Amino acid sequence: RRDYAQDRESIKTFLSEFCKCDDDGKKEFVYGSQLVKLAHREQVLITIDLDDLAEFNESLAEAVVDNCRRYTSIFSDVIAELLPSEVHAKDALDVYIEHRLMMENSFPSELMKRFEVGFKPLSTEKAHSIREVKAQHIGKLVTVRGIVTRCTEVKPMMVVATYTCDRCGSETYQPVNSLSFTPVHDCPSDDCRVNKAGGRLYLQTRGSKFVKFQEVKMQEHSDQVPVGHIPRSMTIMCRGEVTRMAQPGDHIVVSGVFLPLMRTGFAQMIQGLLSETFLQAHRIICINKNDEISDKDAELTPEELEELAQDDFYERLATSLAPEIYGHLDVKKALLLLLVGGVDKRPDGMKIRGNINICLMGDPGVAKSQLLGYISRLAVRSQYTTGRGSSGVGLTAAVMKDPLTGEMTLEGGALVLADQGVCCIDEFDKMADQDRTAIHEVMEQQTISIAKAGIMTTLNARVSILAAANPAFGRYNPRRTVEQNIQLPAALLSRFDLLWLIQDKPDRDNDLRLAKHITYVHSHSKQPPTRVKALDMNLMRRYINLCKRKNPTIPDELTDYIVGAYVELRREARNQKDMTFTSARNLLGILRLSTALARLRLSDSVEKDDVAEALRLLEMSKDSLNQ
Amino acid sequence: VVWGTNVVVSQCKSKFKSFIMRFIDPSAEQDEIDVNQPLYLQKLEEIHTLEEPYLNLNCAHLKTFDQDLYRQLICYPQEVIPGFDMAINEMFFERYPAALLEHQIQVRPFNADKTRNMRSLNPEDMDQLISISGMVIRSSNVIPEMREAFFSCNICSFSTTVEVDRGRINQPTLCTNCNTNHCFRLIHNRSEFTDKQLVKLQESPDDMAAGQTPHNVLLYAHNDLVDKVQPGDRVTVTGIYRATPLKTGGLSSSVKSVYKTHVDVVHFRK
Amino acid sequence: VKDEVGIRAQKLFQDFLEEFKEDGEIKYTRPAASLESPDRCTLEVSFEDVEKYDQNLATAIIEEYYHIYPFLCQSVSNYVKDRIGLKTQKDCYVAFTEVPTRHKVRDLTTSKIGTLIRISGQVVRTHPVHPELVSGVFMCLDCQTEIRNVEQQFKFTNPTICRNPVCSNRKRFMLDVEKSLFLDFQKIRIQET
Ligand SMILES: Nc1ncnc2c1ncn2[C@@H]1O[C@H](COP(=O)(O)OP(=O)(O)O)[C@@H](O)[C@H]1O
Repeated sequence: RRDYAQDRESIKTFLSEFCKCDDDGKKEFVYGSQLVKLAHREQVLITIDLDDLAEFNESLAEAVVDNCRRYTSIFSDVIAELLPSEVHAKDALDVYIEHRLMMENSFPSELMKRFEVGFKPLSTEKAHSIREVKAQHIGKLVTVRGIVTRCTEVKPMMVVATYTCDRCGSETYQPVNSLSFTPVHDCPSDDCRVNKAGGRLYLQTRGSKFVKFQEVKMQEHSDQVPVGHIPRSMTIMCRGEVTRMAQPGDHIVVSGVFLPLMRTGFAQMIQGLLSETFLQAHRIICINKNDEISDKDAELTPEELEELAQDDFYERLATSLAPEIYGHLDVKKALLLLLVGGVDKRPDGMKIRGNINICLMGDPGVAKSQLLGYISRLAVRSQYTTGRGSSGVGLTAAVMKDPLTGEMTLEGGALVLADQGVCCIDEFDKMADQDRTAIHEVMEQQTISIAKAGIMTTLNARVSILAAANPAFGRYNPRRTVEQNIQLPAALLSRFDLLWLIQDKPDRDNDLRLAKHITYVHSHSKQPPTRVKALDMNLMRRYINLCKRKNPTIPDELTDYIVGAYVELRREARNQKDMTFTSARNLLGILRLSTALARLRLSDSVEKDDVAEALRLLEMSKDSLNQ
Repeated sequence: VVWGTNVVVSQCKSKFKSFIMRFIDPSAEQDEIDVNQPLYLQKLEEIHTLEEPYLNLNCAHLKTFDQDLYRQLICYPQEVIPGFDMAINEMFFERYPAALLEHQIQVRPFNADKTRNMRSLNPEDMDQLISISGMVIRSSNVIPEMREAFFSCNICSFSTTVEVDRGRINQPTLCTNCNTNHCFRLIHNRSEFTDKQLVKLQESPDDMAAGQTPHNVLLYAHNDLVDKVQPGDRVTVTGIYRATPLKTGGLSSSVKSVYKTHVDVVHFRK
Repeated sequence: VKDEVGIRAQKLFQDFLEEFKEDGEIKYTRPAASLESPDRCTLEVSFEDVEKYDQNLATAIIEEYYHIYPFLCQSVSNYVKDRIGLKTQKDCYVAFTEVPTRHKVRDLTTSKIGTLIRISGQVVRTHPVHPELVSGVFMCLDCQTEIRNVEQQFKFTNPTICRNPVCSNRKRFMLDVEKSLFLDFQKIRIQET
């Protein structure tokens, strides 16, 4: 329909006649700045935005969006043989080319790639959805948002493979762009022509190319899936210089071109003219939980100082966590201790784990699943599962074929990936019988031993654990005791730092309090009125991260009394014969909480009153049935 | 110059010889032993007073000289090494003329630096030098591999052989051909074979992506390095990105765009 | 050819044990005397006696074994023929013994072939008899098919050209299950010692 000549001149004019003066100090050539940047051998891929091509022309402002495959290759050979501006031996490919001509069937300029171009639409055009890519999205560079899943690692793709007969020194060019091909016969040359002087040519990657070639799987948002449907997926082939531009768990926004795919093979199942398509892209601007929306890619001090001195309190950060009810204040703050932690060292070679793991016991209506489902959202890199929501292999590693290689590698479960954070579990008792050993193993941290292949199954899990389960028929029968009313492994009950049971007996005036508390969750969408300024989650995210980097010392001036505190601890529970267990690991636990609590001081000034809260914390953690 | 190279064997030979002679254990006598002698004639004493072969180097010795040989050994190590072998065999005769000058020695360099770790790698470092580490996974059995065959006949006993270049062999109508008494007779037993074996490897320093399984690699083996180590150890690797295509189908002979990568065997670090 | 030295060596070994082998007595004919009726095709030999009288054929025997191996069947035949009215039915089973060196699975490389080294272990998941018509008769189809050849090779191959005529070399004659060579073995695995 359109021409390849005046169009060529128009795009050259665009390349040159371009000093788009968006503001003051813009009187030079933007694409000419990019040109000399190519001349630096610094930049190797230009990104393009419609505003330039919005103001220049209109054809190719709408002509390239549907094809994207010709005008780019014209752009390629346009700039490939434009040398307006050394050194030769700097790039491994170019230095191998200059090896090969310093040593000295025409070479293409496709061999000397040496620079690329992508695109960048204007106004991430819109969030077009993986479902709605209907029968008009062939070739069109469409903007869409998806969800990442099951990423693999960088692989080198090939474009041009050269042989050499070794009898005529032939340097053949056998370029390839698909997946499969075959090389050429022994002598497809003229010196090595039908004349008998022929050997057999052989490949040399030296004067050949390779390319970054990453592959991942792409799953749906699970927010716009149909009402009675199931999540779908699509495949990625992110080429060029964007390999390693996604991670498992990034709500990414990918912009590229849909294309078809020919899985060449058996002409009956395949070869049915059914088009098992796939995707192509250039630009990965992940708008959710990536380098863009999350800064520091939290330690940036100046931007937060204005709010830092703007407030000075702790409980203000306390009840800002799940602030839609009232009650259970002392649980939330210590839970916030779980997010930070921050006690790391290598003392005497032995590494100490600083991830608190606590449970929730007793559930005649407490909102047990609420704190878990909330903090698993706010807590970056969280998960959630239940008793029969997953088998043992669902929690641990697994196996699956690999589209990158097919190595049949191991992929892990929820706990396999939630390390350096907190994996949430609910209703622990009915999880499984052998599962208790599976959670017994994390108490010797960074140790996930499996018998899947049963060889080593080594793995480094550095996760916390947010446990929560229910009592059996009844809730502390008048004669029953711990390990009697509960039917959990008491050895498992031993390996925690804080045990947490939540029992609510009738309180004739607290019920009306919560009734007016939660009923206002429904007439509107915000609980705390005019009594304190609960903090935004987003500022919470950085305010927690800044506290982590202190790693204070320990006060010897109170070490003399921390042991006395352990004395009164182990004695006032020991005054009776058969109270619940009181463990010798308490002194290894009390040290681990006061540190993270001082982390939010960011001061290395752990004080005598610092543990004064921890003492009552463990004090009430037990003796929860006295009244 | 060799075809795809820009170097020469003799210059590297001479400069490595002078480097080993200009040597006072300087990597830890100049930089950091009551020995104002080369460690290398000392080591050939140690090799010959034992007659226990199999040297090793470290590439931090070769900083003291020109940094060029470090570069032109990083770029083309698969082509440069045996000149150092003949330098070693010259030092053999320099140490003792009537020595055991028929058993040959390796060379086991190491230590440029950690790249970052095995997760973060590129295409362009495709035939160059790496050293990363983690943990060992398996310990599998060894495999022969042909380099030449035996053959036969019935009249006059044409009892012959012919070897491999890498993948291309010849045969006339006979073996040791004269006058064409028969056609070609193949046996494949009375022959020479070389050891090799595959062993998988992990990444487990703390060079780990949080919430990620270790992306694992794989290593070949060669003769006196085969089951060099027992499993359940952290060991560093010294080797070269060494690639090969994949076979599309198998029912056909087409080949896939995905060249695979794996590391050859040079030296390990118990 | 290599093994003519082993031919002469075991020839004179025969020629000595043809006379006495031990103090005017023989320990390696009376097994053959019991053999002489059914002809079961076994006679084990001490390797120590190789160290006694033949003076170190170990390094003659213990590296290039497999190529020397079949020549010792012909040696056995040249023994049994000396005194009994003999057909070439004679065959070579061997149950070697009296060897000093006893190694394990780990000292195994590509350089360890054609030897007689000794090993132990345990027996697991054993497997049955599995016969083999190792031999037969095979050539062109005109008339001249009587083929006592070497078709017992491991990889098995129908294709043989001819003996007498010039004829087809891809069209086989049919097979012989009647007047041929058959033998018996089994197969197991063995675990670490
Ligand atoms: N005071 C309260 N404030 C807010 N929500 C509450 C309150 N009391 C009860 N609820 C409700 O009770 C529910 C408790 O469910 P939950 O106890 O998590 O189930 P399970 O016992 O299986 O863990 C919560 O979802 C919450 O909506």
